[PDB]
Amino acid sequence: KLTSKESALALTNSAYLKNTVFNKMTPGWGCNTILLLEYMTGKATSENSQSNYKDFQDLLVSDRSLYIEDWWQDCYAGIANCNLALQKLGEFENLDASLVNGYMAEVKFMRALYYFYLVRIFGDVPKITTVQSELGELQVSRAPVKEIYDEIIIPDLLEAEQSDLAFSDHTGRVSMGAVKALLADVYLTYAGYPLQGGKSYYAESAKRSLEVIKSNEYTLFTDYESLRLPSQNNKGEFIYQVQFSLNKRHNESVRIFLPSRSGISAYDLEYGSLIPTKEFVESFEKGDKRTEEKQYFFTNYKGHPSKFSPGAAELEFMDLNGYYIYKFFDQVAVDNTAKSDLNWSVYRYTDVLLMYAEAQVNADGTPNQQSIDIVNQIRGRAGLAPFKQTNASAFLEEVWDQRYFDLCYENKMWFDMLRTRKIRDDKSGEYVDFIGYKTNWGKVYTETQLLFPIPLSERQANPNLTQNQGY
Ligand SMILES: [Cl-]
Repeated sequence: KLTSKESALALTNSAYLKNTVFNKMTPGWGCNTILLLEYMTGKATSENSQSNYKDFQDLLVSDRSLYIEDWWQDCYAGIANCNLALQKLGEFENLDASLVNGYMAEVKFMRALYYFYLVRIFGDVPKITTVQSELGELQVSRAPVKEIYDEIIIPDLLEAEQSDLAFSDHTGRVSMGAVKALLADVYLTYAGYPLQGGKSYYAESAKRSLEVIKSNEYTLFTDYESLRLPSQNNKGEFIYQVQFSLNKRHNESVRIFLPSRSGISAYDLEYGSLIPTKEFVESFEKGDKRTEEKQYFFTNYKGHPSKFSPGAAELEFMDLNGYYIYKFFDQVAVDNTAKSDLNWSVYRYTDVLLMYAEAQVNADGTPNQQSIDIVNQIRGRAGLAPFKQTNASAFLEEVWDQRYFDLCYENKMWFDMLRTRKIRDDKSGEYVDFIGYKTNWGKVYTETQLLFPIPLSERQANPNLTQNQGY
């Protein structure tokens, strides 16, 4: 005795459940799915021995490494939710078609989203759009990346794009802005590596990001504190986010960035699992607002009163003796409650603007005024003078620069590195080839590091899954 709308809404909502994969705690101390996408950039380390940063630092990542199981299983659980949701939504006859059309658009968006993470992380993956009971053989095989894009990701998004979905939503639901942001990213990536689909894919990308700009439904934040203010959840720049709230899931990842066993917080322990490198921090332009104390980074704080005896010096001031990420410092959570209700972004407007500039310059071979203005707005917020253009290549590298500098530690950089096969060198500021890059610790990237391994557990369950080269 659910009404038709309640039943349809529940099916639609089931598609959101495995959004936990984009930021959730995993087995280990201070282990979280977000670490997989930060540990290979060479711009983060760990003070936490249990995070398995070592495998990543040593270039000894294997089918037994952390995170990869969580990413595979939860993305595929999400996809199973979506496939069943879409089958059942199609069987509603009496309920308003417009309402059902919207709901199915949300689910198709989600299926595309899960698969887009899967293909970027693991490469070829099983191509599953049917409910499990209607599959012919459950020992599936990995299908080519190109097929996942052409048969699942792109058609899902193109159909969602032609639906009745609202353009924006401030409560956390999928919106047309989310569809356009994802589809911009899909086409931009399709044009890059591995697929190298053709320049027209840059133009298809630029169309979508431009639609988001022209909508006037999103605005740039004027400062950086908004990225760590719970009151800004689902508003301002934010297009799609993982939802954290006091009455649902708390954002435990806040503790990941805090200096290990330091006592600066209300949490029982700070993890210190994601620490920026000194070399990355020192690579920002001189006078950048982002490197000012307690903008993106911090170097001192005070000991929390629950952690030190009254009159301890630590209560007045503590030098942390290094750079730490302050970008996500939910101050109420850290100082008082130990229950962060700060959302984690999947897409925000700054990313979409830089995706427009990148696609546009790649399609047209020369920046237009909109792209020039985007780079200067992002630079202006950082207290930097406007960018003096010299050529299309220098402009593309400046867009890349602002992606590194503005979007750092937001799970974007690793994906940028894979689609360009370029890594920004901290010392010289030059974009060097991924294959041949030497890290701070003497290790050299090869073709192997372009993908993560298929988890050993999945391969032992299903020996029809091949493995990525080198693993
Ligand atoms: Cl089933």
